[PDB]
Amino acid sequence: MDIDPYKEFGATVELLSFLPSDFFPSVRDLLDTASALYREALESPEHCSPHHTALRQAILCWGELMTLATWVGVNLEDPASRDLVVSYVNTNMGLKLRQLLWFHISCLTFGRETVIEYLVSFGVWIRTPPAYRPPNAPILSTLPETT
Amino acid sequence: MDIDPYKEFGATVELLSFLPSDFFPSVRDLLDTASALYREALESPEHCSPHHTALRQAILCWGELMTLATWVGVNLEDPASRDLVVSYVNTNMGLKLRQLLWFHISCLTFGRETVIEYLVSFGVWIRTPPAYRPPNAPILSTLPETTVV
Amino acid sequence: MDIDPYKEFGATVELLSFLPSDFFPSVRDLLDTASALYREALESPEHCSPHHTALRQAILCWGELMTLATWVGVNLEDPASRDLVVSYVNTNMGLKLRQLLWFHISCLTFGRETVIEYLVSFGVWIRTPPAYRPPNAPILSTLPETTVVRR
Amino acid sequence: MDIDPYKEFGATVELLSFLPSDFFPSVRDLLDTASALYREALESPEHCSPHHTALRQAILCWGELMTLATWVGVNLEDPASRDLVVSYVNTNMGLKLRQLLWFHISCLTFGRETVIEYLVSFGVWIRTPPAYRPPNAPILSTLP
Repeated sequence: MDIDPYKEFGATVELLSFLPSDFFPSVRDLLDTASALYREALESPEHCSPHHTALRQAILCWGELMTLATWVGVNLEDPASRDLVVSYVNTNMGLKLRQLLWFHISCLTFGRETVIEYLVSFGVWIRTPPAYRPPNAPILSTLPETT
Repeated sequence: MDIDPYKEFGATVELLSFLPSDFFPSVRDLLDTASALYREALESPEHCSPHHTALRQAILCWGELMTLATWVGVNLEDPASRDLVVSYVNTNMGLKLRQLLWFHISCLTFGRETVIEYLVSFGVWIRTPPAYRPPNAPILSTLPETTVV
Repeated sequence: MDIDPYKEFGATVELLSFLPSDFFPSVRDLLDTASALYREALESPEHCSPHHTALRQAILCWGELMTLATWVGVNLEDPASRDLVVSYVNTNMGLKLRQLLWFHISCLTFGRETVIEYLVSFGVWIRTPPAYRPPNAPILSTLPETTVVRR
Repeated sequence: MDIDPYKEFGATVELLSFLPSDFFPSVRDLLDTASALYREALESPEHCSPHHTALRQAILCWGELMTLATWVGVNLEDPASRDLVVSYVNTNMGLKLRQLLWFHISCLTFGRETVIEYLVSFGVWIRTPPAYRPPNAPILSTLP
C-alpha cells in the first residue's frame, strides 16, 4: 500500500539512493556491526528505539532470504537457475537491505539527524567537481577530536 | 542473533505456536485488513506505535518477495526450477510473514494484552481433546455474537 | 526587454561569468540534488521563496529541452543534423542551466549572501594569474574542511 | 520530479487545459504586452511578486529558444532537417510558453484570483454545446 521504510524516520528511499549503491558496506559487515554493538538490546524484550524495532525486522527478513538461498542451493537441480536466484538475493535484494541496515545502525550510533545531514552532505560532495570540493570524503565518527 | 520478533511485544514464537499453521488467513486478506483500517497511519510519517513500525517492515518484506516472485517468473527460463521457487515464496516464506501480519494487525485492533490472552485461551481450547472440546473456539471480538442496538 | 536572471537575487550575469564551465556539476547531478533536498518544497502548492519559484521554472525549462532532444532523435533523418542539435542542447544550453540550477540550489542551502560573498572571492581568485594565487580555489561547502561529521 | 508550474499559484495543468491551445495569443503579442506594462518591473533588481519571478524566467526561457532557432538556421546545412527543428521550436515549444506567458501576464494585470475564476468561467463556456453557447466568449477586462 505504498509504504516508505525511511519516511517514518525522517528520510526517503530517494534520499538513501542519493549515495552511490557501492558506498554502503557489505551485508556481513553490517550484521557483525549490529551484533557487536547492539546485540544485547536487539535480543531484549524491550522496544528501545523505533530503530531497534525496524532493525530487528530487517535482520529477520534477511535470515529468511538466507534460508531461501540455502533452500535453492539444495532443491533446484540445475545449477543455471540456482545461481540466478542466489545472485538476485545477494545483490539486488542485498542492496536494499544494506541501505536499511546501514541506516538504522548509523542512526543508533551517530544519531538520526546526524545521519540525515551526513546523507545530504556526502551526496552533494560526491557530485561536486573534485577541484572545488574538500579533498577528503565525508565519514561519521564517534571519536572526539583531541583538544 | 536470535531476535524473536514477538519478544519485544510480550509474546514468543512458541506462544504463537499455540495457533495451528492453517489458522492464519491468507496474506491477501491480511493486507486487505491492514489497508482497510491502518493504511493512513501506515503511510503516515510518524511512529504511531511499535506495531505500526513492525507492520511497515512486514508489508515491505512481503512486497520484496512479490518482486522476487515476479522477477523469477521472467528471468528463470527453466519451468521446473521456476515453479519451485515461486511456490516456496508464496507458501513457505508466506507462512511466517502471514503469522507476523496477523499478530500486529490483531494487536492494533483489540489491544495487545487481549491478543496475548487470546493465545493462552485459544491454546487451552486447542489442547482439549475433541470429545471434551466446546463447539465454539475463542475469537477476537469487540462485540458479542448477538448485538442488539 | 533585457532581463538578468540573477539581478532580483543580488547577483548578475557578470558576477557568475567568472566561474569556469568545469566548476558546475552536471545537469543530472544538479537535478538529483534539487530533488533529494528540495523536492517536497518544489512540489508543494506554496511560494517557499523566490529561489523555489526560480528552480521550478528552470527545472521545467530543462524538461522541455529534453523533450526537444528526444523529438530530434525520432523525427530527423540526417544523422549529422540530429547530432549538432542534440549536442547544442546538452552542451551549450545545458551549461546556462547548470549555472542557473547551481545558483539557486546553492542559495537555498548556504543562503544568498554566502553565495554572493563566495562569488566575489572566487572572482578575485580566478582573475589572478595562476603563478600569483593559491593553488586551491575557494570552497563553498557545508563540511568543516576535515569532513568527519561527528555530533 | 513532478512540479506543476501552476500549482504554486493556485491553478494546475488540468485547470489551464480548459483553454484550447489556439486560445492563447502569439508569443510576440504576449511579449509586447509584458514590455509595455511590466518592463520597468521585470528589469528591476527586486522581487515584486512570484508572478514577476516566474515571468522573468519564462521570458528568458523564450530568449534561449530564439537563440536556439537562430543557431539551428546557421549551423544546419540540410534544409529538410533544419526547418523541422525551427518549426518545432516556434510552434510546438512556443505553445507551452504562450500558456505560461499568458498566465502570469494576466495575473499581473487582472489579479491572480480573477484569472482563476476566468479559467472556470471559460470552461463552462467552452463545454456548452454550440446551440446554447453564447456568441461571445468570456474575456478578461479591467473596465468596471
